[PDB]
Amino acid sequence: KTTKGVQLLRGDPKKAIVRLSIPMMIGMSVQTLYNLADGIWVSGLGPESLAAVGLFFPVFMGIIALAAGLGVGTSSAIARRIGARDKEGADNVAVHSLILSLILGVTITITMLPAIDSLFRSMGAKGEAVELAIEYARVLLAGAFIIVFNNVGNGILRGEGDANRAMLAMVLGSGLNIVLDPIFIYTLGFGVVGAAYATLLSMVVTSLFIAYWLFVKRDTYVDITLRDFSPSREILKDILRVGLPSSLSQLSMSIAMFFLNSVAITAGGENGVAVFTSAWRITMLGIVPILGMAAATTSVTGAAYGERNVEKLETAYLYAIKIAFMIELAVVAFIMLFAPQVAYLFTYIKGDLISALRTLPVFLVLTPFGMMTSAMFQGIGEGEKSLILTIFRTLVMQVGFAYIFVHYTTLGLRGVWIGIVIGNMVAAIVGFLWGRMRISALKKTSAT
Repeated sequence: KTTKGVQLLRGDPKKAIVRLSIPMMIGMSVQTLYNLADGIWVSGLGPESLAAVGLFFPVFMGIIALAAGLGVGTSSAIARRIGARDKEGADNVAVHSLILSLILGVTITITMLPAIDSLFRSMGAKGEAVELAIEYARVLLAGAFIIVFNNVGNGILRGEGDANRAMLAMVLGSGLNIVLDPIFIYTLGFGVVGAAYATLLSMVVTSLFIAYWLFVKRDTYVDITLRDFSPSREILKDILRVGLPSSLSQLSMSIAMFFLNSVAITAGGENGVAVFTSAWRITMLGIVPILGMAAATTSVTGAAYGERNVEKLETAYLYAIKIAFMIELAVVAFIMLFAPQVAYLFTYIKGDLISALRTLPVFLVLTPFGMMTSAMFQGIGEGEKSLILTIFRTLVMQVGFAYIFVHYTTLGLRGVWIGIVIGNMVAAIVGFLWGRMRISALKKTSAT
């Protein structure tokens, strides 16, 4: 008893990684565009309304981080079981994750709703700015469960190679919102709150497609039942050992971003911040083609770990590095060459931005070596290693090397670029060296 997705995981790893890359990426990224579309749609109401939608953005990404954290812990745990032919173990991870989604989502709602007012005022919102932002935040915080269920049900689909279905449901919600937004905001006059209800409604639609697949159609590989449900401490530890370190990695990067922005103010000021902001978003676009491949790699290395197949696993992740490396060489060449054209497009602080695009994106050619190693760590079930590596990349060597450059050096805001490049390049080398050690150990365990 199998499916098209299950055969994919148990088949050639290269075929699986390449086939999964696109839907993996899209099915895990379109969610980010809710806040973007809501903000653009309400801008016709004035800069006040645009600012209210955007104040919620880091709160919103934090919830995604936790939802998506549980998602990968779930997906990577199912993938291993399918590779292991542990049918009952996979059915069990899926039910455990669904109960966790209800617990985590509701806990988020009842913890944020009373806290959201104090949180906004700490950012700097005062008076009416808090009021309009809260009108928006209140709707979505009370739908936090929906966001978590979507990311976990999809983690179940991606756990068995069914990325297309996970991608579909997300795309339908993300697109409905673009159409729904102006109807609620303007045609019905619900304003900023209208944008929030349009986002909440679109997310529910995503829920209903996923729920139909899991609970009504049930054409999935795994079976979802509460019949003879016995809670498993060993299953919790398997999910959480990837999921929680995944959320914390996301936290570590946000903290890193905060300290890095502080240095770019010091250098600095509003101008250095505008430049750092523009350059960092471009360089992040340059990683976009590589994100999905690192997500497939986790599912594929996972299936090979469950099969106890150490060659299939090694072949899978080394191949992902290989493909990712060739792609990033083109990306940085594109940025190196066409920098003044790209600088112009994103400033349509110009010459300072050109100088930043010819420095910053250079670490991208080493990124895959540390990124795919980290994805492999998650595949074997060892998220804490990916977490450690992440902290080392961001809180120690990224922040630490930029602070010294700007406080002990003459480079100015440029020291922030150099510190990030060096910080990222060194970590990729250490991580990749670490992954090789981990590989050699797995080859010995498998022999003995």
